[PDB]
Amino acid sequence: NEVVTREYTINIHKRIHGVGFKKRAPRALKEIRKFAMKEMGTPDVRIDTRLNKAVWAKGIRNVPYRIRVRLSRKRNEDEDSPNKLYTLVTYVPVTTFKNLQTVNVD
Amino acid sequence: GMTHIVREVDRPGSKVNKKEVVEAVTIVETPPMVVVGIVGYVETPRGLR
Amino acid sequence: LRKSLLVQTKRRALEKIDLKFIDTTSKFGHGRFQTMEEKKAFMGPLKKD
RNA sequence: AGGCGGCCGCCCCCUCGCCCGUCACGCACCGCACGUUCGUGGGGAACCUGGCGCUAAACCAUUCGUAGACGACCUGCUUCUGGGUCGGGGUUUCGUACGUAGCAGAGCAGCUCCCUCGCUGCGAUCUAUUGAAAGUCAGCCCUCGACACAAGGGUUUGUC
RNA sequence: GUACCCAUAUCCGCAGCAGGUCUCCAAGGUGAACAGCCUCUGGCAUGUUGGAACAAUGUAGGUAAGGGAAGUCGGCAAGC
Ligand SMILES: [Mg+2]
Ligand SMILES: [Mg+2]
Ligand SMILES: [Mg+2]
Ligand SMILES: [Mg+2]
Ligand SMILES: [Mg+2]
Ligand SMILES: [Mg+2]
Ligand SMILES: [Mg+2]
Ligand SMILES: [Mg+2]
Ligand SMILES: [Mg+2]
Ligand SMILES: [Mg+2]
Ligand SMILES: [Mg+2]
Ligand SMILES: [Mg+2]
Ligand SMILES: [Mg+2]
Ligand SMILES: [Mg+2]
Ligand SMILES: [Mg+2]
Ligand SMILES: [Mg+2]
Ligand SMILES: [Mg+2]
Ligand SMILES: [Mg+2]
Repeated sequence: NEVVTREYTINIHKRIHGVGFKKRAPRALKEIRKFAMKEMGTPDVRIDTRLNKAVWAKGIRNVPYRIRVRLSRKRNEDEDSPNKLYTLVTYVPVTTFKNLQTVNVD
Repeated sequence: GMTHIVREVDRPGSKVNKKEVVEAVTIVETPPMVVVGIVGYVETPRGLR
Repeated sequence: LRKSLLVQTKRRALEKIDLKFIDTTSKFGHGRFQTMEEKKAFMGPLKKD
């Protein structure tokens, strides 16, 4: 019942293990969609083209080991779905990854 | 898990005696057993009841 | 762990052992050190110190 | 592989709980079968009533990996010592990151204070920062640091 | 006569069939090379299906301490 926005550091290197080379970067995005559905609760997940570039920036098998993401939850209108809420996952770049944790962004 | 033990062997009549022998040794954690029940048995001519 | 249902000496049981060294090396890979104080005394200060 | 039997004291009565003798009746259904029995026989679905009680558990879903072809098996879930995601260390794996500085560097080129290892530029490497950087559980260990979540669902199951 | 395909989808093979069918044009780098590999112009959605897990067996590929043909009809295959 909220419109909140948080940040995460998803660990794609441990959410992908033992997975083949030609089907690695798609499983990254399937796992990002499942992580967004698990955290924010709604089944509708829309990920952006910047996050698409950030995942597919190093080929299909050299998936980057960790990606800082920002999950906003917004409402849907104009003859909406049965799921009125949808998580718009956007990509926020950061130089380092250490000592960074989950932040509720106003 | 498993560890080594460097063990002195006091077993006479061998090459093993008076030397240190390393043996593969397991460790089994055993917390104490809390007693709850008592079950009695009757010797039947078909077995135990 | 069940008690043995038969009794044997066989020079295999009832030997007063003398444990001398039980290694606790790094089993998550190849173990190089025994205790944390010994590892820190061998290596020394790092960036974390 | 047990449930009827025996003893003491009371309870409402029986002194016909039985054998022989007298009397009169009950359907005498007029020739006819499956009649008499342990039967208040076995179990299932319901009908109205008295008394005494009971207030759950499986399966799916999710997670789990000590198991998995699929099924199956071992597991967690609470609003407080709960789990999950990040982060932090512990371990380990490789081998010393980018950047910066150097009167280190085979040498080469240029300049003028005419520079008494003068200065500048190119230049594989090397040294110091550096037992550095990077990964570390997805099937490693501890976290009571930060976020959120927690009874939120569907199907089924009774013994006179 | 003048369109179009000229082909792992417009031809033949019963078919949108790993088969067959005659030609011209040809870039940059490494390289002796129109070799093999990576890019440019120009095309494409992986070749009549997608999703989940990574059991046996299989089909292709790679290793393996010590011995080096002792296996096998034969060094077959693989490797130097
Ligand atoms: Mg590097
Ligand atoms: Mg034409
Ligand atoms: Mg063809
Ligand atoms: Mg044919
Ligand atoms: Mg052909
Ligand atoms: Mg060329
Ligand atoms: Mg050339
Ligand atoms: Mg030519
Ligand atoms: Mg085709
Ligand atoms: Mg095919
Ligand atoms: Mg397809
Ligand atoms: Mg070999
Ligand atoms: Mg060998
Ligand atoms: Mg030889
Ligand atoms: Mg020979
Ligand atoms: Mg022969
Ligand atoms: Mg051959
Ligand atoms: Mg070889």
